Amino acid sequence: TASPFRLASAGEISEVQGILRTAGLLGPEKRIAYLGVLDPARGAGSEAEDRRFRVFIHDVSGARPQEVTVSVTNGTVISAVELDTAATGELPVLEEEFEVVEQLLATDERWLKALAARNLDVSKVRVAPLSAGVFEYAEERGRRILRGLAFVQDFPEDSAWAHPVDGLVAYVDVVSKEVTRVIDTGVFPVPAEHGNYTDPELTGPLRTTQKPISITQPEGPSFTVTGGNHIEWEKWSLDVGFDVREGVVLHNIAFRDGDRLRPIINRASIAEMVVPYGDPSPIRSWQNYFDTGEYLVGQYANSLELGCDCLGDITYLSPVISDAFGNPREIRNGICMHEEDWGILAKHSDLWSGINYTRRNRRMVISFFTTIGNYDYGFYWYLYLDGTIEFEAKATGVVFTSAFPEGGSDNISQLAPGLGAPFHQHIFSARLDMAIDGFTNRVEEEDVVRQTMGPGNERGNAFSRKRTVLTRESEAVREADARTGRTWIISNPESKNRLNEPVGYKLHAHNQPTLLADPGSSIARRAAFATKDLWVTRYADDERYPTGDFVNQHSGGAGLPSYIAQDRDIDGQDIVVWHTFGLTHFPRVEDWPIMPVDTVGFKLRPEGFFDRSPVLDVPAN
Amino acid sequence: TASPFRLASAGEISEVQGILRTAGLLGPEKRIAYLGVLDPARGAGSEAEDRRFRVFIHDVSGARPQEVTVSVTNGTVISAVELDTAATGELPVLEEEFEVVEQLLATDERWLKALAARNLDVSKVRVAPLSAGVFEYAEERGRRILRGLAFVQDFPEDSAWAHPVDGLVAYVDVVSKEVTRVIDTGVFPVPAEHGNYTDPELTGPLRTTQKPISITQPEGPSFTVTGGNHIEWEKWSLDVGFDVREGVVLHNIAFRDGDRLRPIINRASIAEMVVPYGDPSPIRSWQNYFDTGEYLVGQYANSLELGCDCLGDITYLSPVISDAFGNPREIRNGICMHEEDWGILAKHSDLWSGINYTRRNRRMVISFFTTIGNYDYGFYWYLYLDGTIEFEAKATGVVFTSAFPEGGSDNISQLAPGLGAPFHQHIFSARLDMAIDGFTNRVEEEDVVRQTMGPGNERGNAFSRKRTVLTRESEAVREADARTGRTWIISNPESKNRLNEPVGYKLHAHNQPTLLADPGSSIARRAAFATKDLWVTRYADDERYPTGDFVNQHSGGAGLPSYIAQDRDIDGQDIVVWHTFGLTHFPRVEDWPIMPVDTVGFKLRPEGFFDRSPVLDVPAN
Ligand SMILES: [NH3+]CCc1ccccc1
Ligand SMILES: [NH3+]CCc1ccccc1
Ligand SMILES: [Cu+2]
Ligand SMILES: [Cu+2]
Ligand code: NA
Ligand code: NA
Repeated sequence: TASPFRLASAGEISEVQGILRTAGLLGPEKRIAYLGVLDPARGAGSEAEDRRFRVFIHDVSGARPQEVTVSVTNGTVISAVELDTAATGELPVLEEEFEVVEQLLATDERWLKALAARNLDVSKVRVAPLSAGVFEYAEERGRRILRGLAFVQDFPEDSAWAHPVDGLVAYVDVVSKEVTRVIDTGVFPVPAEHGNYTDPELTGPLRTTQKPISITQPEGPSFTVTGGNHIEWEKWSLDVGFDVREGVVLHNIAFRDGDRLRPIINRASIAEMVVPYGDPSPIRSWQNYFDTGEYLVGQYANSLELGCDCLGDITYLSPVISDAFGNPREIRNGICMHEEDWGILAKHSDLWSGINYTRRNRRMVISFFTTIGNYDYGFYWYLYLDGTIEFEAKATGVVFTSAFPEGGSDNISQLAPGLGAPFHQHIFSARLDMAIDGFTNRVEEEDVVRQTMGPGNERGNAFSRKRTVLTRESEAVREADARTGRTWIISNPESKNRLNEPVGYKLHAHNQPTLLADPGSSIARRAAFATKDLWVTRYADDERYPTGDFVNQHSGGAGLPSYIAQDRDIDGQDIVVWHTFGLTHFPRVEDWPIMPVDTVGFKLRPEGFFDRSPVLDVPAN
Repeated sequence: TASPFRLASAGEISEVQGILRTAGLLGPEKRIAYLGVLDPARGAGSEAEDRRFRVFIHDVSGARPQEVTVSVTNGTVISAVELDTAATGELPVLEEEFEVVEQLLATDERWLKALAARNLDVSKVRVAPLSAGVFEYAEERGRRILRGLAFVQDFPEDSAWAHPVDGLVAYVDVVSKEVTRVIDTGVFPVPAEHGNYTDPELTGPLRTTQKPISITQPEGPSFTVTGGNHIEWEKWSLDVGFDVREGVVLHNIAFRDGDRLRPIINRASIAEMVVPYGDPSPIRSWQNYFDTGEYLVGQYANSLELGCDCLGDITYLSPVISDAFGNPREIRNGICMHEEDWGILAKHSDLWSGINYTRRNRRMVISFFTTIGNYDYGFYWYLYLDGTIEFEAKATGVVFTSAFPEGGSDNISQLAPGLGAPFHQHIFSARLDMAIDGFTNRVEEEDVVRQTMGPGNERGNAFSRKRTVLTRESEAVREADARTGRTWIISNPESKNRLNEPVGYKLHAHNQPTLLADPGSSIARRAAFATKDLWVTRYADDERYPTGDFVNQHSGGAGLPSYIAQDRDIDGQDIVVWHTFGLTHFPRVEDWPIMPVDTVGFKLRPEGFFDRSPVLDVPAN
């Protein structure tokens, strides 16, 4: 029978559109802001498939938006409810709104006055469509607002990011098509130099010194793809999903240990990311973009070109999403899958036995790349031969710019003459619905323990470890402690290895700084997840995002801080780990005019999950 | 003219032997415990080469050892001094002593009594030749001692590590050939299971699922090697050295930025490593092995097999060292050099300009692998296209074992029935003699700064950075602070980029735990470097190792804590950064019977060193 974890197909999306149409929910004034398949319910699979899709529907004529779930299998509406967005949050930004901010401002007298003072041709002024957040403007409550920051393009192929127009910001109601405010705090020179990284004047002559590196697989890859998205590779099994909000998600990560298929992670995703800015200028002090929750990173996934984006023997998935009208849209070559050599796996040359042994490692890679305005991110999941699981985000694109003030700044870096880059962070939340050997799991926080020289430790060399079980959600909001080697172990207290110890996996964080904003800020309330490194909740099918379902213009407190208050039992239960991890970015000159990739991530390693090394059966190369 | 940074050649070593012989310093009772070329003096190179070699000479007849420097160019002894080892430390362990401990014990009545009580055939009992340290045994002061721990080999190809003989340790004087102590604290069962990772009974049938991954370079590599060890690759220039103590060392790391060859690091090496054990049992509580300083990791560098150890288009160096008699000995294929693809370098798809841009990264890799008893380590240096420099250590081999006590342990992990693995750390010191744009350098510690919501930061979003210059050595012993994003910037205060800011590089640590032992322990005094993450000293040619020159059986306080007390000026001077970084290892079942690689390291990234991205001239793939 068909797997309930298969990717949405074009025909399923069309059937959703048809169901909504027949139900009276998708007339010509409606736009789909989000649409995605839902995961099967726990315990389903008893020969009764029910593929459900969830949809957020916007109305361009001013009516209230709706959240709808349909059964594509049964042709039915499961639920449909109108949303009061002043309470629940606005819907995600629509792609069609990316152009609207500039269009509305181009005929506004106040905007034109600001541009004329600066001798800027309106036809050359791009306006970034920036999420608004919630600040002191009471008139915005319940309205769908974007804010606009201007960047000059000297010609149509020019990089506008080189030419920010500082001192100017505008706010627009994208439904009533009105400009609510135009704030001009003062003229700043528009930085003069271009940032055109394909112009020979700036690149100089291209180097001719790189000789080819050829990666091939003469017998093809060692993984198989069946059922469209089910991967089998080197003992691992999983399904690769794709959601317009989250991007690539991994389901049913399991490892075949002899004859048993042993679950490890039920669902892995990046359930939110946020980019908070640290410049106190009123032109930018409101800026915090939730690329996942506000913009939907899957929607903007790039088509990945062979030889350029993914090198070697690549197998692609081309996931389908909905356009704004409910028609299917394929993202051609949007997901790369391939295996890579990964150096030495294990090596020992033994003087006493005379045996010399070396084995090589490899990893399975599942990745996509997305672009939301100036920034571009690659999301990479890795599975290693030895049972390690890793995620890595690769941040690149063009840094968000400003003017560089006269006389310097404590909150902005200089990149070029007169050109600044405000300080900011990129903070991710990985939602790991755990299933270590099945669903009965618990988390322990493990710290190194230093011991005092004295009785029982007379030479002062001993050290130890302590593990603390997180028993209820009230105790499951944790912070890093790099100095004490803090990690978190997810174990199954009812499944023991051959040494009579509970099987587990250990989460190794990078221990980067968490959200720096003041705890009384709007962003600290709207991105509360980002203030702590590790959260553990009891699984609930509707607790999907650490920021809640409607992030755009939500006033704060949604998501994890609300979920956790239920104080549910997490000691040997079906649980979800939410790991916050991020990059703090004080931009450097080398990041301009296009940023070399920088990375952040985390990994999980088996910890007494196996009865011995799981890679003793790897052959000599 | 010949480069003074070239590798030692066989003929140079023979000439050292000849000079020592003619000078009366290398008769038949002498053994060379260490021999290596010295680096050129600052300001040399004025058409007056003087290749000097330093030698530590042991005497098997009981005479005092000597430290000698010769000029191989001039055929002269520069200096020769007898060492009082009770003050200065003993010489490094000799390879010929690896067999001596077992040999001496095999005829000792007390050792035979201990083995007979356990029904162990002496012919099957291997004895590890373990460094002694300095504890409470006054009779050891000034004597060359090794300690012995026993492991049974059931047959000559058996992995003895599976069969530790706990409760038993012996101490031997390897010069007088006497057994000073045999301590038998009680019988423990010798763990029964084997650990033979090539036995099909334990591996099971080898997997047949791995299909080949072929990495080739049809036009050869993009780097050149001239003068034996001078590398030019993708703007980088450096010389690859090899010392019997440190292993691979990198000299004169520089980057060609347009027409200027800009120095970055004058010398990079791993100047010490130490493995302290955290089991308070008297059988092991003395155990701390300084693989670099006591054993000499270069001496044990492996010959690296193509296709197995180094994959792709590999260029090898085969460095020469001295045997115990001063004859040259080549380590065939001991150093791998190759370039690797490294994913995406930079990527942006711009809605407004319509330009889609992707470039790939690559890295140059210079590596070696070494084996000292049970453990094997790979040392990898990486140079990236974008100016980043990285080091990574890969730890593998077989974990050091013990019995697993009845009734468990706070300081030992269980690996198999009755088989334990004592807790321990692997702690490295990278000595980075800096030369950021030349030798006039300084270090700043940079922390993130959180800001309070209030006047000038009304939305509570601002955050900043603070840099503190380390002005003198008295202020240059620093610890990590992961929570505040702490890094260290090495800059040249007299060399500014085009934006009028000092050029620099930023050191990014992993912020792993430092030495856990009590501060009053012997190991905390002998490995004081390991107690703090970052030290900065003023360059001095004789300050080579963070532990001093003679680590074996030195009583404490040598090296960095002594150097730093000079309180020299480091604010715009020729300085050396010593970064401590390590892995804390609570062994897991998966580490047995042979350990999958685990890693630790650090990286340095340019920080306003360049005037813009240094990779704009990279072509499309
Ligand atoms: N990344 C979401 C914010 C954004 C959207 C469009 C242009 C610039 C920035
Ligand atoms: N690694 C240095 C210590 C050592 C030496 C020989 C056998 C086992 C351990
Ligand atoms: Cu950034
Ligand atoms: Cu270890
Ligand atoms: Na779960
Ligand atoms: Na220096």
